[PDB]
Amino acid sequence: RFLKVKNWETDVVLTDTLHLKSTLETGCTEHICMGSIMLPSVATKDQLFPLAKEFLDQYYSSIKRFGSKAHMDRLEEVNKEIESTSTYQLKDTELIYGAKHAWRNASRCVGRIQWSKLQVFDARDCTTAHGMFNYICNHVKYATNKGNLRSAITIFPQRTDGKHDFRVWNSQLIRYAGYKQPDGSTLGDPANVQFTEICIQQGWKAPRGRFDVLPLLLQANGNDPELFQIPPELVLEVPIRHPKFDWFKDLGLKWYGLPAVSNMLLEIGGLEFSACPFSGWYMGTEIGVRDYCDNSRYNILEEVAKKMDLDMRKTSSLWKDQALVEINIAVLYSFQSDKVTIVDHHSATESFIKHMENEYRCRGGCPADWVWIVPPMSGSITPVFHQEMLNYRLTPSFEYQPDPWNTHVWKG
Amino acid sequence: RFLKVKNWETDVVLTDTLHLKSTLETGCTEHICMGSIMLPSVATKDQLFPLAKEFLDQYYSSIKRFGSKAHMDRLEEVNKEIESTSTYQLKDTELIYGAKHAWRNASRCVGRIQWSKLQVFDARDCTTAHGMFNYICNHVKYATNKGNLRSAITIFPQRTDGKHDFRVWNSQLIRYAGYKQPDGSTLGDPANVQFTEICIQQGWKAPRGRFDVLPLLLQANGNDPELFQIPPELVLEVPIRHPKFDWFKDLGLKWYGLPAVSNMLLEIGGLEFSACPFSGWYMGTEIGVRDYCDNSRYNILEEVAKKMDLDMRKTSSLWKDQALVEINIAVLYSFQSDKVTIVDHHSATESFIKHMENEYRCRGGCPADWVWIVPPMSGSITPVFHQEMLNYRLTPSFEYQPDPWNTHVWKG
Ligand code: HEM
Ligand code: HEM
Ligand SMILES: Cc1cc(N)nc2cc(-c3ccc(CN)cc3O)c(F)cc12
Ligand SMILES: Cc1cc(N)nc2cc(-c3ccc(CN)cc3O)c(F)cc12
Ligand SMILES: C[C@H](O)[C@H](O)[C@H]1CNc2nc(N)[nH]c(=O)c2N1
Ligand SMILES: C[C@H](O)[C@H](O)[C@H]1CNc2nc(N)[nH]c(=O)c2N1
Ligand SMILES: [Zn+2]
Repeated sequence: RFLKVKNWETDVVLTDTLHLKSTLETGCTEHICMGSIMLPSVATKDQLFPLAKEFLDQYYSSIKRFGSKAHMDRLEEVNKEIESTSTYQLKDTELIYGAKHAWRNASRCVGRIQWSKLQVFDARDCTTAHGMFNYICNHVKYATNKGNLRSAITIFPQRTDGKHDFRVWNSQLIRYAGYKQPDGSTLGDPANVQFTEICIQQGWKAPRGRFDVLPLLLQANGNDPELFQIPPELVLEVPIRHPKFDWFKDLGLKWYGLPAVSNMLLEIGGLEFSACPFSGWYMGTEIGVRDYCDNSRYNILEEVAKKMDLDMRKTSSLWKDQALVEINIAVLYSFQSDKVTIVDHHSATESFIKHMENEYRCRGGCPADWVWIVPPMSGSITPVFHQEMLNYRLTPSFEYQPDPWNTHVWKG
Repeated sequence: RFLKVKNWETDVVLTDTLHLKSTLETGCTEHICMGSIMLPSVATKDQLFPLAKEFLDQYYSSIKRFGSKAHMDRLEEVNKEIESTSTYQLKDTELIYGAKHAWRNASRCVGRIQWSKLQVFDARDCTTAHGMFNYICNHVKYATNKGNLRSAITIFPQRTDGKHDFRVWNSQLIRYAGYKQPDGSTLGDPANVQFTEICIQQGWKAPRGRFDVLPLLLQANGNDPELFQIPPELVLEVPIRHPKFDWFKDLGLKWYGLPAVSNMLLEIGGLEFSACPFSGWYMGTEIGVRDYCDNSRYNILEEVAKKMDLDMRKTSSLWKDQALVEINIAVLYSFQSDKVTIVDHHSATESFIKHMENEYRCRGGCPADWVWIVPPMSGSITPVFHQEMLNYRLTPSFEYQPDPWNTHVWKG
């Protein structure tokens, strides 16, 4: 009822009572743990008021006005609108709070120390794909800030019936294209091969190369989605060089500066915002470890080992590890030498322990997913490897949602 | 009821029904996941027969003689002895099966592909600490095999009342001593500083240096424990050199060849073997990452960075990662160049995926702890990082148990 999490590198103990406020299910049971499952798993007017009530109760209990006059009137105000319209609308202030807390509660996010410095763009007045394009361009511009990156989210109209959903079909506003070849192999980013072919299917003219920035596929009010090309002046790219190995430029790699996920659902007081792209800045390992070295991604460990004069015969020469560190030194150096915001996994994971300490004190806990918080390289030399973490689902929250092309009743 | 685990680097799917046989609790609930908690948490004659029955039912269902003549008579035989003595004794064959399956079910073990090749030493006729010493010496000798290491376990008499417990007080048969200094800092292994001082308290004469092999503290039949020094000819050590950096010998490091954990409890058909040291061989990262580079262990990343000509000012130079790979190339090379069995974390984690495939087919599942299976360096370039894993508690099993000095009613 008052659970303890320990750090085993520092012997520091924190006490979690925030998990008592938790509401949703985790997938684990008393007899099975599913903490390594990647994705474990239309609303009515009945379930909607407890969700509004619960949300409004914590919003007013956060501006030091819990149960007060304005809280009880807002409670009644929302109840009235949920009777009237079987839904309701959030105040601008409630939308900013909810969004910030969906990030605050993202247990898989190592970057949450910044959760309160989040710029919320209210795009709930949007109606067309072009409007979405415009809103997304201002999001990208703003969040990029000429390389001094700034956290932001853009919130398109909430789901209503379910057939009039706003969706960004891209998993991220800025992704490189992936193209399969005659010999089967993949140019560009293999992760996006399916989406890259959907864009061609909708009329995209592919410059079938490596780091081709994909177009946006924006669906408005449940209408069929439409392609828009982000002006390349808004797409900030960092070419990757090493601070020792001058052959590293010959590798000819680069990555975009702005990680901006667009395929997730924002949940606030029972309301579902099916299109809510949010962006921060990269932790280096996302690019250099996962993007560049996953077998099913850019898979460059082959070449980087070669040009380093590496023992590639034996598995036990650790040529894979050795090339992996060099790649991440290079990504970090390249981003910093261009004044493009980036964080290394030591600084990011120390920041998170520090953030974890703040939440357990002023909030009673911090939902955290160890499987996702520990970086994908050098796990145990970072402080989070040794940090016991309680995972649990608080709301407001970001939730996974299916790709739109599996669910969208087409017509055109 | 028939849960699916996915690999996301290979898209391979397996179906787990073995978890249905699971019995014990995990610590997780429907509303909280505790998969990153390190340690989540006298018997009677009532609970003992379901446990015997369940065990015997799976033992005879494994020699293709389930429910047959000899099974029903053994069932009755054990029932009779549990009425008579309120406990029972395992057959030699049942002890070997149970031990092998406690390993097979160790969800935190990446080395389980070898689970059936386990040499079981029956030491249930032991009565004195000297006998335990003798048994442990033969275990170490046998398992070391002049560097061609072999898996083994030695099983001392099962718990009876609880005040007559056999215990090895060492957490591992072979550990280096840790000594605190006048200036507070630690010579040797900081993990063992408390145990090293207990040995001095019991009369150990410390050669207060670095890699001093600790003595054995053996408790027999609940009597106060007694010190014995393993003959150094039985303690096989590998001095660590690099296959490039000749200053690596100047580091003057070495590690023992034989990982042999002795502080855990083996549970077989409700019987509790409080002293059951088991040994395999090292996966390289246990030594080079955790033993050598944990902050609260040997903590050598300082020196290894130095002698490499490394940028140690900035955190983001990844000097910690770069020195970490070199250390693990060296440990692997040093062990292999001495024909001492060792496995690198790429070969070990590939073997485990292969093992995972075997268990899901011929057994319906493989309980696995992702938090512990993924190696502590280069997580995502190993196949297990991308492997969803179901964790659940099967029996027979190895369980954690408190250190004896917190629980043992002394007298001498
Ligand atoms: C400020 C800089 C940020 C950093 C350094 C950061 C870092 C990370 C990393 C490394 C992950 C793991 C994802 C992966 O491995 O692919 C992650 C996940 C996540 N982040 Fe953060 N992030 C940042 C900003 C944000 C913002 C601004 C939001 C929302 C407003 C956010 C919400 C999330 C969510 C919801 C997830 C997990 C979603 C899932 O289940 O996959 N993050 N973050
Ligand atoms: C054959 C070579 C073996 C290898 C390469 C291996 C590898 C490993 C590794 C890397 C761990 C993680 C422990 C840590 O990180 O400190 C582990 C845990 C474990 N191993 Fe294996 N092991 C081997 C043999 C065995 C044997 C022979 C047994 C038992 C008969 C065994 C039972 C266990 C158990 C019970 C744990 C986890 C205990 C806990 O909860 O901490 N292993 N193994
Ligand atoms: C906001 C933010 C910043 C950052 N620096 N990185 C992120 C990474 C993700 C992510 C990507 C892909 C997948 C699935 N492979 C899961 C994720 O959580 C995300 F949603 C948001 C991120
Ligand atoms: C049998 C075997 C082989 C190996 N190569 N390594 C092991 C490591 C451990 C271990 C050590 C310490 C701790 C706690 N820090 C937990 C463990 O599981 C173990 F029990 C058995 C091992
Ligand atoms: C199977 C496993 O759950 C899956 O590979 C997860 C593991 N942890 C991760 N952690 C992060 N940060 N990002 C990921 O994509 C993953 N993938
Ligand atoms: C807090 C966390 O549970 C703890 O550090 C665990 C993480 N995973 C581990 N994995 C292995 N193999 N060995 C360990 O000691 C640990 N420690
Ligand atoms: Zn769990």
